[PDB]
Amino acid sequence: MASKRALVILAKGAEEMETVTPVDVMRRAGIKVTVAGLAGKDPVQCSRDVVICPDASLEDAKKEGPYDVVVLPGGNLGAQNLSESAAVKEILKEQENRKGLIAAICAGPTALLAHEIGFGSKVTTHPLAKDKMMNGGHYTYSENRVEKDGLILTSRGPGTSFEFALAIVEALNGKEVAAQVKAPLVLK
Amino acid sequence: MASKRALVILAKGAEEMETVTPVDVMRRAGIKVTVAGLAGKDPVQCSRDVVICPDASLEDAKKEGPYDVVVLPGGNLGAQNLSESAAVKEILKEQENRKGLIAAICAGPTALLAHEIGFGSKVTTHPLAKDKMMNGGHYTYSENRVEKDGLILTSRGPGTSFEFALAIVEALNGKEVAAQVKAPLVLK
Repeated sequence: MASKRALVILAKGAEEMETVTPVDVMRRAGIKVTVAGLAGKDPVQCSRDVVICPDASLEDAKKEGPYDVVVLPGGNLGAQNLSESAAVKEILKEQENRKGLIAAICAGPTALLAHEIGFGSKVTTHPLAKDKMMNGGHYTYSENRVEKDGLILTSRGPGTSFEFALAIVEALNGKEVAAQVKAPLVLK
Repeated sequence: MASKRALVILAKGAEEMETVTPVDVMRRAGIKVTVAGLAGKDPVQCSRDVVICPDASLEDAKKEGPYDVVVLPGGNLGAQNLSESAAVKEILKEQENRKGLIAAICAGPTALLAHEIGFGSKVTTHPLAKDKMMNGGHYTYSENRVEKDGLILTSRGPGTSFEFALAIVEALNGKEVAAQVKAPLVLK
């Protein structure tokens, strides 16, 4: 069986912890992860000024799908960039149409609202992003640290990144792989 | 009063989560953080293949000190590179001589052993790095998630990175700043 594949969409102003922790944990799980730069191949200046070099442009990575999961990091400005992108809209609608997992953390879920993805689901967000996500009442809000309603998997903040990433691993590779990846991490 | 300053030494094979989370949290605390590349100015390939562009070479950053804290990420190969570096030895011995904080996580503390820093302290490490750290009995081992004995601050693994970074913030900027930085993170 072929390894599962993840697309992580990296925009200027993304929360770097919410990019790096899921990428790292998914690679620990033996998932083939592509960090794709929204704007192109060039390095991306994250919210706290960490600069990450993407594996590929989104323009190129989006031709190499499909992916088992599409991951949207948070950060207020990163999520706003994801929300404004027609390319992101197309990728998310294709993923939803093929019944593939979509995972978003912190402010990231607000890009689901912008692109009309997953309406009628239970979702969580960062507390400060709740009102934006809930505009129109298209989702039902949850305060769970990770929330999964079918193929929409959401989480709250930097401090839920491990839980979020391990939930992706469990969904793709099963509970046993998630448990094995978790143990060396020294999680509380 | 001038802002505190942190030097984060980034080597090939570093654990990217243990680099990014402390950098981000320290910047949230208003610390001026320099991510310095051990090998030079070029991008650094971390343990799980995240590629980070340093702010400066170590060669340049080490002339712009002193720093309030010197931070050593983990990752087995990153820590081995830190342990082999004469430049790292000199920086750590200068920091120790000026009674400045030194903070190391996961395998990172083993570079303290290599450079003969902080002998006679209580330290923790990743469980798998204990035997290396304890060779010769020069430290006393702790299983605390974060351990601080004077100016030597150590921690265990990816899942202790927030605790580690917030301990640095508390040491530099006080408990109230650490508490204020912590709340928006959604930590368990």
